[PDB]
Amino acid sequence: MEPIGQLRLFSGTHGPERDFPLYLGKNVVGRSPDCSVALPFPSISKQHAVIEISAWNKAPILQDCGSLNGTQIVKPPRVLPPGVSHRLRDQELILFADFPCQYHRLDV
Amino acid sequence: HMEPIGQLRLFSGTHGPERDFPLYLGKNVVGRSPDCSVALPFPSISKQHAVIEISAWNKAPILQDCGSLNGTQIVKPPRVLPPGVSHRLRDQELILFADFPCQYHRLDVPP
Amino acid sequence: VSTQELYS
Repeated sequence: MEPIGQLRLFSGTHGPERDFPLYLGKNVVGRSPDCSVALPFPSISKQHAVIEISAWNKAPILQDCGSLNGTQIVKPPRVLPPGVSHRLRDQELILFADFPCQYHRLDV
Repeated sequence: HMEPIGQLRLFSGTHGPERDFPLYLGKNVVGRSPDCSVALPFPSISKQHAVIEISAWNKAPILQDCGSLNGTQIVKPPRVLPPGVSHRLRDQELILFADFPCQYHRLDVPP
Repeated sequence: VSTQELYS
């Protein structure tokens, strides 16, 4: 399967940027090295959030999985309540705990 | 030529690759004008958009928005920075100028 | 290990 999106974890205290590919289906974000998008940092929940992608040409849906430190949309600033679906927009900035990320749609 | 006390990273994006800028003691103006300390030559950036002021060698920089059209936002916690309000910058923290994410890093230098 | 809470 070719990736259809990217999650960019920006550079920070943890070192240079890390880029994670996003595929059709369930892409789990969490600390567990099993996760599709493994962010191995103590403040990230073991199962933190899920990005669900139904097709290359459909917006991903992000949901927080009841994480301890939350998932936020950076701009406009919002807290995502557990279990509520949010459609991701290309270039949208997301916080998983204190880790800023950016979602990019790929082509095609 | 003095030694930069910090730096501002403009992340790569649809606009092009990453750019990095020195921040010095004193006033550092962020804007689209090409003679700004931090020149972000994008039309959505105001001519004088924001300023990062470093009052003294070992003091956290203060970021202020200069009444920019498209705004400055603090990323964590996520909130608009109203014009004139001083925000103390923390190492590795991200800031949005308009829609462009940028990161501040403190450099490990003597006076 | 459980998740580390973020505080100040």
